[PDB]
Amino acid sequence: DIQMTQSPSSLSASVGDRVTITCRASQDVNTAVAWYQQKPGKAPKLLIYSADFLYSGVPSRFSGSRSGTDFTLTISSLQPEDFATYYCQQHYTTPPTFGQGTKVEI
Amino acid sequence: DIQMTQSPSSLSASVGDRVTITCRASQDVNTAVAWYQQKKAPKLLIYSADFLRFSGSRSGTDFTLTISSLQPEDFATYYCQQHYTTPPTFGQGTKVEI
Amino acid sequence: VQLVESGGGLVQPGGSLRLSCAASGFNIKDTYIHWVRQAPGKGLEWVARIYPTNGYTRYADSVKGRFTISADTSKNTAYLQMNSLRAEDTAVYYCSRWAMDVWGQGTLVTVS
Amino acid sequence: VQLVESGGGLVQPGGSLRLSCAASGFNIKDTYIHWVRQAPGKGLEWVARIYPTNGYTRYADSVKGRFTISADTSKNTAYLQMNSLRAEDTAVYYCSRWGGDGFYAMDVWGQGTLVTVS
Repeated sequence: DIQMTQSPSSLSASVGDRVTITCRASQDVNTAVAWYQQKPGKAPKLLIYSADFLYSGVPSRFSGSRSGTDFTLTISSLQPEDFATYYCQQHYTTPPTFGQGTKVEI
Repeated sequence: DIQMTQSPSSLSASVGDRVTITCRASQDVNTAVAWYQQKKAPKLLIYSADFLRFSGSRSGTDFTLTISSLQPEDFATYYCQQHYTTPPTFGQGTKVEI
Repeated sequence: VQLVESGGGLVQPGGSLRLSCAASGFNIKDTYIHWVRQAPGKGLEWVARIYPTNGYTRYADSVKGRFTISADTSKNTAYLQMNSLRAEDTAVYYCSRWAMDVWGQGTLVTVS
Repeated sequence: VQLVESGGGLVQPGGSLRLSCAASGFNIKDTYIHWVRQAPGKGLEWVARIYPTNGYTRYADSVKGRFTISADTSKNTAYLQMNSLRAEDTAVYYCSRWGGDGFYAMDVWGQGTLVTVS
C-alpha cells in the first residue's frame, strides 16, 4: 500500500506569496499524482491530475510538477480564497492513497 | 426468521422400504414447502407441498416427504424449505443411507 | 437452461474471494438470483439475493457487511463478493433462482 | 455533471446507516464511484469503490467487513451501507467519480454528508 508523504504539514503566508508543497511516494507511481483543494465547509476540488495537468476551470496560478519522486504543487501568487487544505493523492494503483494534507493559513 | 425443523437428522433404510421424512415450521407457511434432494447439486422434487415414488403431503401442521420404494440411486440428503416469505430458511437436512 | 458457477478455492481467514454464477436459457433480469451455502456438517443456509433489473439486494444477518451480491445483466451473470472471510464461511456455495427450480453445480470455498 | 449525497446523521454506535450518492450529468455505468472520508485529524481517507456495471467492490481495511457498496444504474445512484458503526467512523463522507477510468482521478465530488456516531 503506497505511502504518500506531504511536506510541510502546515504553513503561513501572505496574499501574493509563492508557496510550494511537496509530496513523496514510497514507490513508483509513474506520474499519477493528483492534488486537491478543500476549503473549510466545502468538498474537495481537483486542481491537478497526473502530476502536472491542470483541470479545466482551475486558475493558472496553480501549477503541479515532477522530479521523480518528487511531486510539487506551487501556488505562484496566493489569493484570499486559497486558504484551504491541500492533499496529494496517487492514482497509480488501488487503493488511492492520500497525503496527510497541508493547511495553508493566509 | 421462520425455522424449518427436519426429522430425522439421519436414517438408514433398506433398498426397498418406504421411508418418511417430516418437516415442521415455526410459523404458518400455507402450503409453500419444497423438498430438495442433494446427492451433486440440489434438485427440486416437490414444490408447494405436492407438485413434482417420491410423494409429498401435508399432515396437519407437519409436512412429509415419503419415498414409497427406496432405490440405491436415492441415497441422498433431503432438505425441506419454506418459500412462504423472506428470508428463505431450510431445515438441517436428513441424510438417507441405503 | 442452467446456472453455472465458478470461482472459489482456498483462501486465508481475513481474505477475499469472488464467486460467479452464469445463467443460460433465460435472462437474470427476469428473476431473482440467490446464493445458498452449506457448511461442512450444517444444513443449507440462504445467504443473499438480488433482483438484477434494479440491483435490489438482501443479506442474511450472518453475512451482512462482509458480502456483496451483484450482477452484470449484460453478461447474464451474478456475483458474490466476500471479504473479511471467517473460517466458518467455509462451505459449498450454490447459485439459485426463483421456489428454487434451478441450482448451479456448487463451488467449494475453504477458509483455512 | 454533479454528485449529490444524502443520509448522514446522529447514529448510535453499533447502529447502521445508508448514505447515498446520486449522479447527474453522466451515467455511473461509465465509471467507478468512490467513497472518501474525512475524519477530524486524519485528513482524507479512501473508504471504498464500486464499478456499477457489475457491482464489483473494493474496501479499505478500516471498513472491510462492516461497510458495503451497492448501485442502481436506473436511478443513477450508489449506496454506502454502513453496519456496525463505531466512534472512528465519525467523519464527513464524500462520494466521487473516477474520471476517465482514473486518468482524471476524482474529478467530481459531492458536497459531503456528516456521519456522527452518538
